[PDB]
Amino acid sequence: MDVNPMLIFLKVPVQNAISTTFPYTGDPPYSHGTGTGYTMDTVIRTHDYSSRGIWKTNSETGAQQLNPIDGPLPEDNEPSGYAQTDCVLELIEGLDRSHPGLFETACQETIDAIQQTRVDKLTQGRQTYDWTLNRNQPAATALANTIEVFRKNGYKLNESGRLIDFLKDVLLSFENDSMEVTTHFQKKKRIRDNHSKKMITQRTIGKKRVKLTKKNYLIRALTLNTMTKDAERGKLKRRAIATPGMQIRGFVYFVELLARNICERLEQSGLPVGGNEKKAKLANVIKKMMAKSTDEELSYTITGDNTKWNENQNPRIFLAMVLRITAGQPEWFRDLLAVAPIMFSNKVARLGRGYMFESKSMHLRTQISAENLSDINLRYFNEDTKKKIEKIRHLMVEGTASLSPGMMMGMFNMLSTVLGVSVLNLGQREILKRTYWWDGLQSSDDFALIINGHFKEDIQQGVNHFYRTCKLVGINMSQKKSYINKTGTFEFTSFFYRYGFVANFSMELPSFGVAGNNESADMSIGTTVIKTNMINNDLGPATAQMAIQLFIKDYRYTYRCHRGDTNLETRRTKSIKRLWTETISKAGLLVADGGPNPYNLRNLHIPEVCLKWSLMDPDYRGRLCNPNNPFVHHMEVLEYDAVATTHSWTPKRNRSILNTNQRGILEDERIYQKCCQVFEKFFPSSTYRRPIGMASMLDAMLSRARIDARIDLESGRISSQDFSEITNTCKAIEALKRQ
Amino acid sequence: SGMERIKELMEMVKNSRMREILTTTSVDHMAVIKKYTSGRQEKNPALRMKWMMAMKYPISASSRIREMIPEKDEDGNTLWTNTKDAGSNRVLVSPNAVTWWNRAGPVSDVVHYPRVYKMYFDRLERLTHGTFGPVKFYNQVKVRKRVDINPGHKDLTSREAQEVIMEVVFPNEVGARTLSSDAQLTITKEKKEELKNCKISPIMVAYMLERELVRRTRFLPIAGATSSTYVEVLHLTQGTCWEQQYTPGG
Amino acid sequence: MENFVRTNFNPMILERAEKTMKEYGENPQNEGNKFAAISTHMEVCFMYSDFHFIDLEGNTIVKMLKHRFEIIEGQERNIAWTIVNSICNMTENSKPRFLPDLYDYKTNKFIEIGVTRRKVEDYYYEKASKLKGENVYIHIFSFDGEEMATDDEYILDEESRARIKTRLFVLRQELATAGLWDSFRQSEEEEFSYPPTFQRLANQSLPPSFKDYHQFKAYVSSFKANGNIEAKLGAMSEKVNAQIESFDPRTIRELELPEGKFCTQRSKFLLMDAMKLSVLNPAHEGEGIPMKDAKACLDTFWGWKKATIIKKHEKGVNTNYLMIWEQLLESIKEMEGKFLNLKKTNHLKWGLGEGQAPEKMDFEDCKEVPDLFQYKSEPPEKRKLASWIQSEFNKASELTNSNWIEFDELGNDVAPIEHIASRRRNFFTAEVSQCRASEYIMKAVYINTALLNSSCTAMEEYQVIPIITKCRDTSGQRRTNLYGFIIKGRSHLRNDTDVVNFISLEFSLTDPRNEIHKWEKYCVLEIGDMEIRTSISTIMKPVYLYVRTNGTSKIKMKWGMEMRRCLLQSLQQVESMIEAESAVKEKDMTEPFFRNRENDWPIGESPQGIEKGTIGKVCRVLLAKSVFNSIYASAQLEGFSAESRKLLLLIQAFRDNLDPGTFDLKGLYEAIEECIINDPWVLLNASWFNSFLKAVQLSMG
RNA sequence: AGUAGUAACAAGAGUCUGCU
Repeated sequence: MDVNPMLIFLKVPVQNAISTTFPYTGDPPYSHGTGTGYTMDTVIRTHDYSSRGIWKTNSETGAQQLNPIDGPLPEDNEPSGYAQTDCVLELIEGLDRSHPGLFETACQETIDAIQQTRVDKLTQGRQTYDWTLNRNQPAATALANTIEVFRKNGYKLNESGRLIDFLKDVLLSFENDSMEVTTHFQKKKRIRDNHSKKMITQRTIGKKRVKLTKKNYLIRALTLNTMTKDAERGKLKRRAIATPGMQIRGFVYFVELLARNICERLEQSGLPVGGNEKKAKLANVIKKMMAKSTDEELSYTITGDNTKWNENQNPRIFLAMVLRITAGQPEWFRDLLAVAPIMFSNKVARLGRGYMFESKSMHLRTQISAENLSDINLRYFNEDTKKKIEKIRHLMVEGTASLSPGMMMGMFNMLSTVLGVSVLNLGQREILKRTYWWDGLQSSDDFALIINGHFKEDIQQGVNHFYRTCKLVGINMSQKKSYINKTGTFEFTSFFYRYGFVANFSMELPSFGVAGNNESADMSIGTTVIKTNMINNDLGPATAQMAIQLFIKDYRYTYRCHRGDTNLETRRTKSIKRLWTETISKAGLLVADGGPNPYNLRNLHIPEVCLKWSLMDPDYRGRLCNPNNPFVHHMEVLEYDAVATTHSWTPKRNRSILNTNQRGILEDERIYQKCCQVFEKFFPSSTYRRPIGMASMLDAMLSRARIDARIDLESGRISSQDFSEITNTCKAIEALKRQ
Repeated sequence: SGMERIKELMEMVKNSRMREILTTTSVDHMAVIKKYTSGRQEKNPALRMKWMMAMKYPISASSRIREMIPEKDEDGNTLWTNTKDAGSNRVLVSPNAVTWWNRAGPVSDVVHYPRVYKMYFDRLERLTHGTFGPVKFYNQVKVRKRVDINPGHKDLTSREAQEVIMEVVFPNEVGARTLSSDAQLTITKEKKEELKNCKISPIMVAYMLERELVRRTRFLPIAGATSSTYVEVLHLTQGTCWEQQYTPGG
Repeated sequence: MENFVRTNFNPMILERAEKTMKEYGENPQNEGNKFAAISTHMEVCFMYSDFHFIDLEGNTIVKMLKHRFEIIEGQERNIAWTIVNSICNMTENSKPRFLPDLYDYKTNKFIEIGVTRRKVEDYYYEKASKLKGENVYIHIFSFDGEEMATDDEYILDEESRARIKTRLFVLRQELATAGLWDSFRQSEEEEFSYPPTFQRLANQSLPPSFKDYHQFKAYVSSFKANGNIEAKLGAMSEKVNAQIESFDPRTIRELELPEGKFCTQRSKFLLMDAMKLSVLNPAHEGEGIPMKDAKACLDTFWGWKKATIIKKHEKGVNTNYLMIWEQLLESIKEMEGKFLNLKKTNHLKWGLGEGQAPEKMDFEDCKEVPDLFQYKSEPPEKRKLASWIQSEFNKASELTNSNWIEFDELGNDVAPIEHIASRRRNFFTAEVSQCRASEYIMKAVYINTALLNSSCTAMEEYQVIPIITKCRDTSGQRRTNLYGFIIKGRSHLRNDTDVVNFISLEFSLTDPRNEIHKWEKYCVLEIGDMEIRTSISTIMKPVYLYVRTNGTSKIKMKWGMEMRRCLLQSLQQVESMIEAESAVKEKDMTEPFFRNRENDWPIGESPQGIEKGTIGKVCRVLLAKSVFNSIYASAQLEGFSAESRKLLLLIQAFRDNLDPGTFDLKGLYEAIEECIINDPWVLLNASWFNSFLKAVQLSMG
């Protein structure tokens, strides 16, 4: 009797037990080493799906650029990047005719939000390729480096503090024939280690002012940094994602804001929606495509993926789309929204970290970078990398490959959704006036397509019309991973619809473990995570109860805070048992103090200190909620009384790098922190609400200090000697400011 | 009272880099350099807490904890040690010190702890005195609506209770905004009359008045009651194929 | 104009004017009238404010005192409003609607100073109608000399007023000698352009028939569709089509499983061939410490022999493994304390791989090495399916005598849905706790937790990690089981994929010579003899020790510590079955789902056909499937599941009479069979899909 | 050797260990 779980599908339907087809309990696949190979794979695939385009040499970067659009039509079912401009413009014009006032209201809201957007909006989101350091930094760090390099040169429009003046400075900085940057350099010494007694190389990373050229600065400003996407499910082989820079991020924000304004008013778009909103949209399109009139109206549904979605959409098609949507609009708005497709059409790809090479006689290994991969013989590579470098050698410009056609993963998701929705919108009944008509739903690349007709030959004609119209605009439907059946069961972005019943499996189920901040924060975050997965992601009640039990078990293990009546004897169990013995009401001790678990399904929305407050001892609640506690940081007025518990402590932080001295580059973060602390000394509401002002920090602080001295003098709360001391200190600070 | 902070600013202006950063960066640019983080990040903070709690001193505390708790416990546990030649305002602390403080620390008064978190105690009062009904299993069709996750105050919208709060606790930094409602001055007078004998930071009573007065709306999938006292128990009252009939206390 | 202002005034007035013009969005190089007007307003306000003091008594002295006027003009609007709010909160006066220029502490008055080019009276009436409704004092100057304040009342001395009048008249006369006074009285949107570098970038990002960005932009804006889509569809080849091939599972083939050598065991511990030395109610004065419980479980086994290599690891040095076991047993014999760190001998250095990495240098020193070849990147060698993994999954779905999961307590159940969820959860936990998969969860959690703690505290130590689990009997007696030992290597883990090498030494009663392809990476010794008491007879069976070099990552240990999400996922599957039932039957269908004491669910395939089982067998099989997904996690399994989900949904679309169809079925089969290379669990899943396909084919004739 | 899989780790830039 050999056991087979798939025979469970003999009794229950597949959509009722589809969760067995998601092996999401083990570790997802990770990439080891560099991502140069996946980058060169993407470059070669993008230039091979477009190879019948026109080759030009960029007058500004010197990079070879391939232009596939308005080229020869495809002759086979391979992925092709020959999108037609007139067909794209016809589809956008038909989308405008179908939705009157959509483009006008979306462009109006985009103009309303351009003039009311700070530079701080670029401090939010994912990490950014810092062109100063040739690495990836966080968003605020790379933005501060960009603003510092701009204002050390003659570009200070960003002192206005709004995004469009920063973008004006970005476009103005391309004229600088010698940009002055502050790059991290490295000194190397050889030191014997005192523990292992081995000769290591101590690296001291400092700073150094370098002078880029116009060409080098433009190559760095057009660079997308590529790296391998790790921890991705559902795939056998890895792929490369890319991060943009700082010169392109605000323009991409404005274009994606426009396209987000478009896609919210479209019924056939699955972006930007949530967990149950997508289910309601699936039910809406199945409802609207099941209005039978005659005796037999056939209705079929394609569950469709697209093959090589980002490799085939050109930025010039996005330029034509963003110039057609912004029609009848001011020219500053059209140019500002058109900058980002121009930057993506002239873009370049940083090829990762290089490759590891190995000498088997000297028994050494060396990581040689992607810039060093040009002046090295082809005999030292393996076969795949030699083929890659032979195919990519004509595209290299100063360590980077020119990726002029195609996009990268996750740059314009909503604009590509707009193009797919325009293809879906072509197939209405009295627009086509045909024997078939299609509706459906469009994500970034996934789609569901309902085609109604009178005969199955009309269904086939509609599938062929949709497929060839997609091939006209550079969209390639995956024939291997799409299928078609009658309407009633389908799949859209791991949502499985069967006769009304929708199964959501778009999100991986979390571990429901400890978050890792402190004790009270992890308790609150864990109960909130269980509650939000119950509300949004269809988590069943018994699974949520077992999730509470697994979270309490992992929480009690991690912080070593098992109950007082337990037989486990950890490092903290003696003090916890001493607290357990002298406590009268044991139900009021927190879980971090050895108390019982109060939580269930009904009180997940209530914090633990509030939940056990009536059960606490008076002495225990006085000690736990003592406002003079030494674990939480106190801010001065003497300091204020704390209103947090003693379990909101701070873990010991460690950001050290092996054999790396980086105190020469870590000083500026501490200086920025001290400046923000003394500004919050002078202004009590700089951390409750963000302060505004084009004046300097020192000017604002001195202007506050003089007027507070004068008000305290005129109210009698200060003497004239302290007033004169404050005013003489402000005069001395102003004299050192001007000198 | 105004002299030590300006002498600290003078000692910062005597440093050249701090003077250049204070003179060049503006008040609108210090929201960008407030998050300037430079260093090697961590990718698994959960695993970091796992292997860091197994060490003896994972907690980082101040120097005042050298004089508030002893060095050794009653059982022989070292509650705190020093750092490697760092006599700063920061030492390392075992969670045995936290359990020590919770079992044998100084008892105080906690009378302001319910009134800061009065919203959560109100939620607990509605849940403790609520009455449940029979569960009904059917096909639950939840519609995404903009609902009120925080009801706020009457006669105050979301852009006006914030101005009341900016008047009450940070009055010299309101800017050009004035009180344009008759209820605003009464609420402002009452909140300033309450918050006078309080040694709690103004940010904490600002967030207290924010969760008392500022209304918050959110798109949520609801099939049933869309009131504010039903949005908070959405996890308890409905699911994919059932419906828990509930009546909150009040 | 511009040059007269810099040749004329003080640098303070110019600095204030440049700050105001940079704030408001102007520049001195573009406007000459507005720059000189802002400088004139600032100069009049500064001459109004300066040389006015209030002494310690209160009288205005004009020359250690304080000033009389607080300047609000020229300060930035946030700074000026901060000053205004601080003054208005010091006194009782309400705030003005707009920003004033000065504040007089003596009269306590907001002074507004407006200097025009026209007559004093008209500009005064304009500013009086504008600043109306508040007690803001006004004071209007001009270049003619006349003034008109609020109701012709003046708080300032006549000498300072005459001095400012003389300064303004001298300024008018200097502009008259400069000839710029004529265009001064007559002086009373968004832009985003392309610089030439970005213009030449924009002229190269077009469709190829265009050469200018504005030409293409005018083409896009003046575009009208005239059937271009149909004209391109008629001109495209007919070979670009999506032909719908009809899908029928009776006509499709099975998955092409690979060939070659048999798939070997690659789990980090022994699953069904692991025996345990157990102690019942341990009170050996360590009681929880892993090495103390390891010695307490090692003391319950007499019958150690001289160890001998009985099955060799074919690619290694088996004498090193023999010496590793001898050194480990001798160091356990002589250990002191709570932790055991082995002396780094040469056989332990071979078995843990110390010295096998080449010394990583930087490229700038190693440019002159001739034989510097790239790291080779070969695909995995394919392997054939063997019966041992099916036997392992058969054993993992069975019941034990021990209770292997201890859940923490909840709050009390008050809501009726909490009672329903507790009934469902207790049914699943009663059916699933005594399973072998729960024992594997316990083993993986303990091994990965202990390996992570030892890897992140003792990085330069060869630390002995005993494989310990704990359980409860049917009577609630605690039992502590020992399965073997893990000797940890050097773990300086920086990446998430950096490997710490370890050595596993696991006790067993299973002879490795019966299935020798399974134990490829192992070197099995014969360490003892055990008097095994069967039901009637008592046999003397040899106790083997499986010794191998393995390795793990920080990501793998992190996911092994989180192994109770297998119990979460299996309960989620069973609960989604119950929820999809109750969404149609409209009642709590939990009780007619677990109290089915008949066999209703097909879960097996005997030679007599397809076998059915109860719901508890199904929940144990779903738990075992999640556990084996966690143990043998790979990219092959991920790709295979994601690709064969489509074929499962196609078979379901056929069974629902929904007329399924495909576009490239051979490509789907190639995408499925590309992810089946050498992992035993993905090979068993491929065989499982083939068995399910044959079952659903024979179900429909 | 082993982990592993399209390229890497197998060290020298990324005083601690107790889950019934």
